[PDB]
Amino acid sequence: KILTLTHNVAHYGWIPFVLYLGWAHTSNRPNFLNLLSPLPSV
Amino acid sequence: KILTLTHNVAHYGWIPFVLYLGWAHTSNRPNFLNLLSPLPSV
Amino acid sequence: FKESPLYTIALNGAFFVAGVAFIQSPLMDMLAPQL
Amino acid sequence: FKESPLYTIALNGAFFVAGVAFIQSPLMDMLAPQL
Amino acid sequence: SFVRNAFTKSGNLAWTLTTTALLLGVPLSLSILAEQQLIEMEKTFDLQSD
Amino acid sequence: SFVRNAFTKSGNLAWTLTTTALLLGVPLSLSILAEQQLIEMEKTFDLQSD
Amino acid sequence: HSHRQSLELVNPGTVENLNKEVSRDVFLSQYFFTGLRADLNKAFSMNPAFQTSHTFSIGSQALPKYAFSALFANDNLFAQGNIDNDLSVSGRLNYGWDKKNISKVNLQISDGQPTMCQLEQDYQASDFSVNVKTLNPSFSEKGEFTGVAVASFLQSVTPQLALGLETLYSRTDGSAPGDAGVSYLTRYVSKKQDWIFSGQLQANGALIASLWRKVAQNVEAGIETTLQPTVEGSTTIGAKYEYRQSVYRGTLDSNGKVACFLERKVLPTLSVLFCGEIDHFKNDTKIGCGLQFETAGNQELLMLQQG
Amino acid sequence: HSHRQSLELVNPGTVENLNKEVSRDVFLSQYFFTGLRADLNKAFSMNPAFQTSHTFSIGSQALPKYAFSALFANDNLFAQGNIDNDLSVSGRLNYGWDKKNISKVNLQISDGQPTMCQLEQDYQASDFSVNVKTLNPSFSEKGEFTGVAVASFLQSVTPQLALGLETLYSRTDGSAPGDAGVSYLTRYVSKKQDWIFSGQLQANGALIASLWRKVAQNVEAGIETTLQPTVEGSTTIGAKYEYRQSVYRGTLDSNGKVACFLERKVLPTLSVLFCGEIDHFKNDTKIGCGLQFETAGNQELLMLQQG
Amino acid sequence: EKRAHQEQTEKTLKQAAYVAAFLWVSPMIWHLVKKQW
Amino acid sequence: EKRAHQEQTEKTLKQAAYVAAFLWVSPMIWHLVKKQW
Repeated sequence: KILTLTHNVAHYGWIPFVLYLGWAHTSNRPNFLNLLSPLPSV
Repeated sequence: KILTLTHNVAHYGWIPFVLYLGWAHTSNRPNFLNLLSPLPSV
Repeated sequence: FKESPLYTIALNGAFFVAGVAFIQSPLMDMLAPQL
Repeated sequence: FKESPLYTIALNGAFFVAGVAFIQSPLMDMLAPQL
Repeated sequence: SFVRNAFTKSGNLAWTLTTTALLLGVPLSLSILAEQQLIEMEKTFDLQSD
Repeated sequence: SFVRNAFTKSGNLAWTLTTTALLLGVPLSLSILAEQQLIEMEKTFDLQSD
Repeated sequence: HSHRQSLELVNPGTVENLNKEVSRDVFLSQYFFTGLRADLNKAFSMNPAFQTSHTFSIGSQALPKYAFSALFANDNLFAQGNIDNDLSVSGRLNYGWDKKNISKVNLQISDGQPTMCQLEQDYQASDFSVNVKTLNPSFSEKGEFTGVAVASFLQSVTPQLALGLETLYSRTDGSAPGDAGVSYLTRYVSKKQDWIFSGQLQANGALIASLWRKVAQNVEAGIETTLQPTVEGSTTIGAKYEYRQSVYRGTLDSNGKVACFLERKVLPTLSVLFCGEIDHFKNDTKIGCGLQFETAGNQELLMLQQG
Repeated sequence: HSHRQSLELVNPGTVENLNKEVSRDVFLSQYFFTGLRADLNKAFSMNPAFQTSHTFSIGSQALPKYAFSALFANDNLFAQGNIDNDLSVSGRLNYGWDKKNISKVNLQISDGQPTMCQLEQDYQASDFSVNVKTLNPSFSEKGEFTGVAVASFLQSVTPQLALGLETLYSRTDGSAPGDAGVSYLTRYVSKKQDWIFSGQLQANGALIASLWRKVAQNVEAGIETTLQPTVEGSTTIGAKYEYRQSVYRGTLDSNGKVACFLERKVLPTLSVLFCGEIDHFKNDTKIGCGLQFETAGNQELLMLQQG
Repeated sequence: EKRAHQEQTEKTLKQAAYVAAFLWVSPMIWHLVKKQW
Repeated sequence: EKRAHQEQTEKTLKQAAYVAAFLWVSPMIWHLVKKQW
């Protein structure tokens, strides 16, 4: 089901590409829990 | 009929007697306009 | 006595031009606080 | 499995007892700010 | 009569105008008060620095 | 499946508890910080006078 | 009557003040509202109390559009008159024959509905409290009472606990014989006055139990129990954060609703107040805002208000 | 080509920014809402502009229960992604081939409706700016266009006045011949930039005339009027009171409704906000309050935020 | 028919009065209990 | 029937093109008008 496999990528995979974009350019590069956490606990 | 005569006048005039009591006790005794005015213009 | 769409458009335009005159007048500047 | 008026009354009583135990405990006392 | 109609008209217009004026002004009152409070404390800080 | 049910339940309860916490806390936080600021200013005036 | 004094019983609080600090000082139900409201009250005298008030509200069922109220209170007598838009007139008069014995009358005219008025007569003793309330008294042509009457008793069994009762009689028309209702009242106070419990049992079968603790001078917390075949119950808990500059109130409910009510005294003359709540079991909210100008009438009281 | 440069004109703004001041900057339609709203936006870096936002809101139909968004903006490329509960994916990309020529596309997944997307190629010259936008094109089997097209031109004839036009062709299906939408633009600028006027005539018979002013460095106001046989028109006056600590906006409407919005910053990261509109032709109100947390991503920006 | 309900209410009110008398007496019997303690 | 509508759309588009040409030509015209005055 490659056709719908590409379909699921558009929804779930768009934001993490942006997230991966920022995390790549972050000088800190924390872990996924810290990225998704709205807390400033760093 | 006397209670009916009381019905109309007492309904309107209860507060006027209340303020007539207060206006007597006032050290200033300002005018009716100042009594009815919420403005502190004194 | 008209009470027409022309009446309502005319009153809207009159209100607009009155507001324009008000905003141009220095009375608004007086309304504007000095600070 | 009851799903009964006695069930909900027992739940309410449990809430009452939990609350009174909590308040009598030093838990809110340490929750209470020093200031 | 016409007196009661005029009284009701005056009361309604007074109520609506008062409500609009207060809800326009109280936020202005508090905001300008806070800003001028900041201004005066900043002036006092300048004076104590100098 | 059960994973989706658990995720939806967790998200709903998390959102509910978060909104309750913020609503119960923000007025308290602003009030207590305001009063603490007032304590600070009054104690600064006290030490300046003394 | 000698050992009566030798047991040094204390004066119990009034029945209406049984759960006063819980239902009123702790919780917010009477204080809470919805929509935009404004309070404009001004005062002219203090030694004989005398002040008026303007109230502007919108977006609330209970609060009218605009109402004016004036109250007067001398050393022993209290008077209060209120007028509302649609010409609704209500008034309360307190006239105490003595400190212990007080006479009260409540008047309220709807002008389109039967005028409801209640008469309250209470006497306070050194060890027990009593009071009688009647609603719309009327005697039938046979000389028989028709209306609603309320009488309550409360006695200090010990300086720590006070148990009392209330008796109510209601004859709507006289054709139907009046019914009697007896409710049990119970109150206990901590030996050090730190925590207070209050429990009652209504004649209707409803049970209301309330409790409180004075955790500190700036914090209170209270928990109440209310329940009512057809048996329904509720549970609400909450705390109050009172302070010199502002006071907050907020509660938690078994019905899945939360509450917030904070009045923000920004000026010695001006107090803003904010309130809101959530209904999680219904996913709906209610929000309201308010402010209060209190202003003196004369220059001297204005100066005292400003400092 | 030489005397054209000798005219010494300037580049006007875009049509979307034609009414920027009076519509977006001064008034509150973009910023107003109803009910409670909580916002959690935070930036991990500044020079590469990157931040993510959390949005909690209840009581407003337009705003969802919770939505999450993120955005990035480098020197020449801007990106923004947004997600909502029910999984409505939202994303927008803005890339600039040059400071004058910018390519940008908007995406919005509905997940239950046909996804809509818009693409915009924006180029500006020294004296004019051109935009071309489309919404869901489609090519028929004949090679003919089917969709909605948006394109406008705007040129400053004199350094104080600019005139523009927009062409809109919508081909819904191809069975019915497409329609054309032509609108006229007019913008005037004060020589001292004290006041700005803008007026447009739409293809739908709707004329929007707007006047803006800058009273001083901190005070500004504006007036606008719209109109639409069946012809209806409205007028709104308003003013924005900007300050270092708080921001106020006020609004009076010809349709008998009033509104006020107040952003009050209390902390460098805490920003409480209030808004409420009150109608009088039917005597009802709408109230909304909220706040915004802004936090840094790293210790350096965390320290910088405090100073 | 309603007469029986009327005297039932009378019984309730007299029981309430008796309970009032008992609670008035109660401080003294509590004092006696404390003496017993 | 629809042919008339299509021709109306065509002439509207041609009018838009003429307006664009006129507006691009306009600045020199206004400059020379100012020079005359």
